[PDB]
Amino acid sequence: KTITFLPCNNESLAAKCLRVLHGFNYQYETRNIGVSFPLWCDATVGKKISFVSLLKQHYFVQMEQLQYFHIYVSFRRCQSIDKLTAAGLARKIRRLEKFDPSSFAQKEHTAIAHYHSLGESSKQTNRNFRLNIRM
Amino acid sequence: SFLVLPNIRVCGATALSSPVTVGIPSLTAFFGFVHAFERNINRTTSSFRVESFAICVHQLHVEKRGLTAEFVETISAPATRDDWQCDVVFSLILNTNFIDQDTLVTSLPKRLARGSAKIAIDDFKHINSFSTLETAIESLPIEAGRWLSLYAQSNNNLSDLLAAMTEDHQLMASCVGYHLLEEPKDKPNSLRGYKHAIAECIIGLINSITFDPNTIFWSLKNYQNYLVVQPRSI
Amino acid sequence: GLAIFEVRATLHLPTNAMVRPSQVFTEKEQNSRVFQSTTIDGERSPILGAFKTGAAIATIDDWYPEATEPLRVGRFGVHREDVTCYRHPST
RNA sequence: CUGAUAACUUACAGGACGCUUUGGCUUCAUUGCUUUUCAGGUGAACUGCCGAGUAGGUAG
Repeated sequence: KTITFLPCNNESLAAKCLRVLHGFNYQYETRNIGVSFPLWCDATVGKKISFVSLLKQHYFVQMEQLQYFHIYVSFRRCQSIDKLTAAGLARKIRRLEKFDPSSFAQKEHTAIAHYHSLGESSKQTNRNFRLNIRM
Repeated sequence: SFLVLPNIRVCGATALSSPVTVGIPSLTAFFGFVHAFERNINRTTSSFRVESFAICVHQLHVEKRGLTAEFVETISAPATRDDWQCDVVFSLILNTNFIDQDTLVTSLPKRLARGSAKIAIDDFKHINSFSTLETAIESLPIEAGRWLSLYAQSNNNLSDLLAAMTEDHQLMASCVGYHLLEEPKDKPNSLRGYKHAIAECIIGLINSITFDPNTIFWSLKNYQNYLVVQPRSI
Repeated sequence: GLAIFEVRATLHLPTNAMVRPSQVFTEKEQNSRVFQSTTIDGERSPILGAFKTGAAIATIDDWYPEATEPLRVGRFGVHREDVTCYRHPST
């Protein structure tokens, strides 16, 4: 089904829907159901979220009671974009030591094509990351 | 109340306004165009009665077109005369006493001094009636033109006329009214059963205003001695 | 009854070809063919006159006593091609 | 109710032949553009695994 948001921020709201899809897949140990957004426009991810192959989980039911809900292409994570930040460039060098560290050099000119990260976090640790998703 | 008649394209008129001047047709002919329009509406609405009118001339073009007369009875044509004709395009504004589109079109007179007077079908939209002078003059298209007031300054002579003509070249003398030779009497045959008199043409100079209102609106005044279409101010 | 018509033609001539407008009738006191004209926009332009146009609509009369070609409607209906009078009053 | 009422200007056409504009020429002296000037949104999109790897993949 397609869940259409009608109240806002589509970035930090579609990322919450995937965390419920995340925690569902470790209770039941299933990896079949996938996610895609029909309105994947350049300005924003969109207000439409669909799953193909969840609505009985506690998140989607309580959000349904309020005024806001309704309840080919490939969307894959690109973790090379997580390596392009300068905190991630230092993570890359620490592995290669574990050797001249001054022999390395920055790119000084990089171009990035439409990475669309959705911000999420971990529950095993207290640590944050992003969902850099392209077509 | 003001009624607007735009774009009366006349094909073959007489430029002979007088036995003297050749140019725009006599103002009595413009008065006959208005008063026959007044008289056609009185078939349906019998209280109409136009008081005055205003003329906005575009595009004269006076030419010596000929006129082939028909054969007359021993059958030949009569004697020939040089003919001066003109092609007046003008917008007429009338001050009404107080009407359907079908009534306004079919009551239009179809001649202006022997010339085919017509309005295009695409200009039938612009026959609306207005209550102020400002909205009527902003309503009509074909903006460049003249508004035809009378020139009232001491023309007792042709040398008085030509002195005004050489100062401003576009000053346009014509026939303005009629001057009687004898008081009207009963004749055995007169056109439509009225008293008949014998008159003569009165020549006046005709100005133009850039655009106050009484200088523009023309009307027919009746005196015992003569008849002249004057502006309302004079 | 009113019945306005607006007629408009579309003539496809050859390359660079002649047009034949109407022409004037004046008394003689060098130019041997002078056209009738109006002013359209800011320029002179040949016309085909209003009396010339009305004489073409009224070529109906094919009831004169030896009728072959229709004549222009009028009293004792004349032919200006051959200078004669069909429907002469002796008929 | 308009110097009112009515109105076919038409046909035909060869402007042509010939043509040296040219000579001469100094634009040239002098020259101070200067004084003073915050682009800021950087709390953060982290930490591991695989690989011989400034390649490239994936975990939370």
